[PDB]
Amino acid sequence: GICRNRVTNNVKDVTKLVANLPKDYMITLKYVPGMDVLPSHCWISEMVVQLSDSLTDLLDKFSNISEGLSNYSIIDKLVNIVDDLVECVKENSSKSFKSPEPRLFTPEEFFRIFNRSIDAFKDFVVTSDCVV
Amino acid sequence: ICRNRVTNNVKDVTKLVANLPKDYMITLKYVPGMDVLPSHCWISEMVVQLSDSLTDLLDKFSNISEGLSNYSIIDKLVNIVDDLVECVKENSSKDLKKSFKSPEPRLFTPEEFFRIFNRSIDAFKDFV
Amino acid sequence: EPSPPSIHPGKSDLIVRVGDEIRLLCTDPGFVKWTFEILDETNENKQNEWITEKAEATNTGKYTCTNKHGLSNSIYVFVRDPAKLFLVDRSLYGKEDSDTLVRCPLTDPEVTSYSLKGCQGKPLPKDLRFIPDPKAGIMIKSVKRAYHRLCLHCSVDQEGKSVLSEKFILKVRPAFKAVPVVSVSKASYLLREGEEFTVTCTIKDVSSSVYSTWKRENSQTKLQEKYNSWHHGDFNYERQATLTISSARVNDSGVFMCYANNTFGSANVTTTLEVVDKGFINIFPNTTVFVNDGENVDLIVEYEAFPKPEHQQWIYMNRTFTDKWEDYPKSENESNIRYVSELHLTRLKGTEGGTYTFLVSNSDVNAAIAFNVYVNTKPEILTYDRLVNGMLQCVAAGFPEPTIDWYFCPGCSASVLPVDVQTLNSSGPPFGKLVVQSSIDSSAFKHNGTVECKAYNDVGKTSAYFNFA
Amino acid sequence: EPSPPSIHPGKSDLIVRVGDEIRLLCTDPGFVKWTFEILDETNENKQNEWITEKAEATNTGKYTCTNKHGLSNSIYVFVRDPAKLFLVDRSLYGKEDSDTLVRCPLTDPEVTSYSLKGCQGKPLPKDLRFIPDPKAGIMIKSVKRAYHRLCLHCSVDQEGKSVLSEKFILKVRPAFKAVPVVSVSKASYLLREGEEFTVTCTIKDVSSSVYSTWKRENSQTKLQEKYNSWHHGDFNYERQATLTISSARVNDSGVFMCYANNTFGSANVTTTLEVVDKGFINIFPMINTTVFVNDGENVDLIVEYEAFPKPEHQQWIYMNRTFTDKWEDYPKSENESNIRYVSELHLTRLKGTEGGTYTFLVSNSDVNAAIAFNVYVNTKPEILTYDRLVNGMLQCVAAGFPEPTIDWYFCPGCSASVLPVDVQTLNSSFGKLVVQSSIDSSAFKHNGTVECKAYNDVGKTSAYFNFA
Ligand SMILES: *[C@@H]1O[C@H](CO)[C@@H](O)[C@H](O)[C@H]1NC(C)=O
Ligand SMILES: *[C@@H]1O[C@H](CO)[C@@H](O)[C@H](O)[C@H]1NC(C)=O
Ligand SMILES: *[C@@H]1O[C@H](CO)[C@@H](O)[C@H](O)[C@H]1NC(C)=O
Ligand SMILES: *[C@@H]1O[C@H](CO)[C@@H](O)[C@H](O)[C@H]1NC(C)=O
Ligand SMILES: *[C@@H]1O[C@H](CO)[C@@H](O)[C@H](O)[C@H]1NC(C)=O
Ligand SMILES: *[C@@H]1O[C@H](CO)[C@@H](O)[C@H](O)[C@H]1NC(C)=O
Repeated sequence: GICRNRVTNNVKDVTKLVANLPKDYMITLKYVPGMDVLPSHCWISEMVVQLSDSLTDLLDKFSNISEGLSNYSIIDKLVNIVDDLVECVKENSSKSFKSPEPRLFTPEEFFRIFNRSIDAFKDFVVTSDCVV
Repeated sequence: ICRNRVTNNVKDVTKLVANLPKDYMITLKYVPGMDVLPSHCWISEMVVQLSDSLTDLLDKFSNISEGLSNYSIIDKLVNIVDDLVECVKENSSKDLKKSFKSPEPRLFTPEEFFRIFNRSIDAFKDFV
Repeated sequence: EPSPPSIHPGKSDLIVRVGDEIRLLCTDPGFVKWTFEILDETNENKQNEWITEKAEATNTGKYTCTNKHGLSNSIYVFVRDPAKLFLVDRSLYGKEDSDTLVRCPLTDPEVTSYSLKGCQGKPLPKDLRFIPDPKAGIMIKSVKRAYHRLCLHCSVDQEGKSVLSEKFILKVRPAFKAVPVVSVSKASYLLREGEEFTVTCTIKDVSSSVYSTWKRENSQTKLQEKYNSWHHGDFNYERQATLTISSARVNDSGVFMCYANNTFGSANVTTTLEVVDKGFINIFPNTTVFVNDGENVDLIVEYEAFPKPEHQQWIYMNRTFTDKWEDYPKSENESNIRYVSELHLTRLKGTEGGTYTFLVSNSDVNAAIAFNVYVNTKPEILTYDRLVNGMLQCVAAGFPEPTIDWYFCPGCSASVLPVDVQTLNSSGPPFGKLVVQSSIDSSAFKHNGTVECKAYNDVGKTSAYFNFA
Repeated sequence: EPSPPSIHPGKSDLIVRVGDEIRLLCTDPGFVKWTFEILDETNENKQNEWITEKAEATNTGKYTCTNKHGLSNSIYVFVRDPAKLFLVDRSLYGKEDSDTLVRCPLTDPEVTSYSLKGCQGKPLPKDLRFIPDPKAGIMIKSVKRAYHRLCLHCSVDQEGKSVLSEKFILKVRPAFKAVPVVSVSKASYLLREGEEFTVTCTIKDVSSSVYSTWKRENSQTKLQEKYNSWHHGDFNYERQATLTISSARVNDSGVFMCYANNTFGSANVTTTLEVVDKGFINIFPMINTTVFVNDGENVDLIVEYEAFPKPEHQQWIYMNRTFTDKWEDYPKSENESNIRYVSELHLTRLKGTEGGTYTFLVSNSDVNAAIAFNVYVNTKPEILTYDRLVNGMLQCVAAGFPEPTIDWYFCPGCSASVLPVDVQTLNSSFGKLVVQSSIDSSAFKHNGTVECKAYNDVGKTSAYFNFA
């Protein structure tokens, strides 16, 4: 329930941005293993920082459009968010940093994750189940 | 000739281009040396090629209700090149096969690709 | 007599395993050439014996041997490659109601089922019907609009298993089945010489191929038109050709018509333009009104004014007075050049009589129209004295002419008449009330009564009584 | 005495060619553990002898030995690999005004120019100054907002040629340098009990991080608020916490306040609510509802009033019966909070018998109200009847409003005056009052004419008699 306020609702424009991305354009993420399974605190931090890298670069691949909604803008604001999270988290939750291997994802799977990550909040607190 | 066939949904190219990732390589069967000259040794091939290219590129996007989706933008670039690959196969109508052996496919950044697309549209407005 | 060449192998269709040879032998005295051709390629050759050492599925075709007399014989060679079981011209356009070949000819003729399949699960329309031919492709029949952008696959079954070809994406060309839809910005124009006349016509039709033209009524001359066009989806097109005359001259008047010509019909649309050398104002109203002391009355004028009417007003006796007057256009149309103004006079005062006038003007001409409001009144016995020797005088003022009748009998009284010196003097000044002075001699063969002076008027009546003895 | 551990090699910095061994050996009676650590990575080891057989630029770090009393020593090892001459944590955040480290420590300490470079050809901003350190990174100093999203490169020249590191692209966190701007949808509400109350506040600030809140004037309880937020680019953010009361009860009235609060200041904005149990219509006229006029004179009556909800069927009625349409009605303020109206009634040139009692009525979904005016028009007396009474005198009766005065003249007639009067009783008991007055006929003089004068503040009229 902490930091839930840091996630502006520009999150809503992800679906459009996805529609405006070539179904075959493979995006790179350092996918933190088994997150899609559980729990929701064994990764959140890492994935949040990563999504920022990911988002940030993907953002350079576009230029700004005056009239209308550029994927540039959309991404830009997504980036503003994942950063503020990276912060509120490393400022509230306040580990041996070994980074996940890079993986490719279509813009859907990718943003599918992105979305799941923004949900890891709204119910975020301040590592045994991280099993398998 | 045919210049009237090309609608202005072309202006929206600078945008579509702005919305394609600067590294997403578009495949096009470039007709050799068209960029030099003349402007009728290739017009027909490129015009057909473009359609194919644009046509697939269009499949990679989904339709967006509110706003201008690359889909729409492209879908309309497609409608056009198609109509050219029409007026020509009906105005030039001198297609006694002797110039074939379809070009080799080449890769282009959306900007290079659409640059070509643009030059190709210019080829009309002053066509035989 | 002339006879066709003779090619060997004598077979009508030969099949070769990819990687092998194709030896063809034409035997005729007048061998001219060898003619190979597949989808669109086509290779000629000046050698009696045709030979390719290492064949590829792109050799599958029709080798034709032509004589020197214009005769010829030829065999079809299929070169089976388990890799490619299809050769294709992934190009595919088709007119409406026409038939169209899906350019996917076979490499190995001996195949179970040659069929046109839906694309990506989706099933072809139950409507569409086709007829395959391993030497061409599948022939889509009577290609309808609905098949537009439709994608198909050329399918075939070999070894119980069914294989698919690359994807074709049929693009259907409409067949004009109805006349264009043409509309114009403004119906009729009107401007002062020197200004600009620009109007814009809008053609909407199944295709950009329509013919739209700005032709000046009864004149096949070429007009200067600038045009814009758009594509609102499939089989939907919009072009807007706009006509403009920078600084219109008076003779540039008359009608203008927009034309839509397509393989099925025509469409008329005209916009009449009327140029003038200078603005103008015309007025249409009885200009003389009547009323009564206390009565109300509204004055109303109408007029045409171009340009738009500027300063407008109502003045009484060359001076301003009220603001109790409405001004307003008569149609609200976006072509209305006619206006109308009312003036409300509530409960006149009689002394309120006069010539009310209305003035309106534009950037060009000035104008006005005047009204004469004559207000009526009930006579007033301004002075009922007694003359010198012999009679009684009685003057009354009113409007119009106050009638002076005399009564005599004593007073409940009876009436007796007689009239003497009756003269109304007042010509002088303007719109005023008329005064009348009438008297009557007093030589009565009776006495002890009362006489009455009566001043009549269509509005009312007043009177005064005198005496005798 | 307690002494820190001793490590061999007894050097303070050691350099290894990638692919080599690293043998660190701590000699201390109270050995407790080895602790390697580079960027974020961090290891421990309970072994006086630390050994890594085949090195890797990813071993470049600080190995530390700590005693059982909490004492320690430590040598830095550099493992030179020509390929990797940098180790980085492309993550890079920094506060406004505060310094910030570009995480790119060196693998080989012996290099010509450790420096921060312009990313992709361009040049670093003139303003930005920094101070390198092979054991950390380059330390950008005092990161300014304007460095936001800036991408740098860690640079180093080896053998005359300068090499680059992967790219770093610093993100700058603002530092509140002014109070949150705050506003409110509406200023002051007013609703009939039961209606819904809803208002929305707009907090704008350099960062989502603000603190906003809808409290009820003088109260620390918590109010159920729903909100939406946006980002309109760099160092800009907006939030809209909208407060709502479905079906407000009267006791729900009062003031509410929106409060924004960052690390620098506060901002208030209030909005007062006024719930009512039932609507109302209160009226305030101009002056006494008793108007005075004169035949042919004009007069307008004008009333004003509050009304909630908005007024409906308004109209002026003369003697319980409608008449004209010559009356204006209009709101007084045009504000979007106006509850005050005004209605004028134009009586143009009354006719005397036009007097009476004009009323104004207006009403709303609840109450119905009205106010009336008593317009008494004035007239010039009229000599209704001048007869010749029996034995004794003459009688003259006039009618007017108000009370007509009757004075008598006498001298022959251009004539003179002589006063006198006896029986004068004004009968009548609406409007027009009539008076009857007479005077005896016994003057000791003759051959003349007597006149009857009926005076009235408005005017005068008269008739003439004869005597003998
Ligand atoms: C358009 O008008 C008619 C209708 O089809 C046709 O005869 C004509 O040829 C067309 N325009 C011209 C003059 O080519
Ligand atoms: C075209 O002109 C003809 C002249 O006879 C007229 O009858 C017809 O209605 C016009 N077509 C229209 C209205 O589009
Ligand atoms: C001014 O008013 C007089 C009478 O009121 C009229 O005769 C005269 O024509 C007016 N002015 C002019 C000359 O238009
Ligand atoms: C308003 O009155 C109701 C009546 O029971 C009460 O429940 C509610 O708490 C009151 N609200 C306030 C804050 O006065
Ligand atoms: C509201 O009240 C003060 C009035 O002095 C105002 O200046 C300030 O912004 C706010 N402070 C509070 C009450 O939080
Ligand atoms: C006028 O109407 C009122 C009702 O508001 C009534 O009391 C009064 O008697 C009426 N007056 C007359 C004379 O009708």
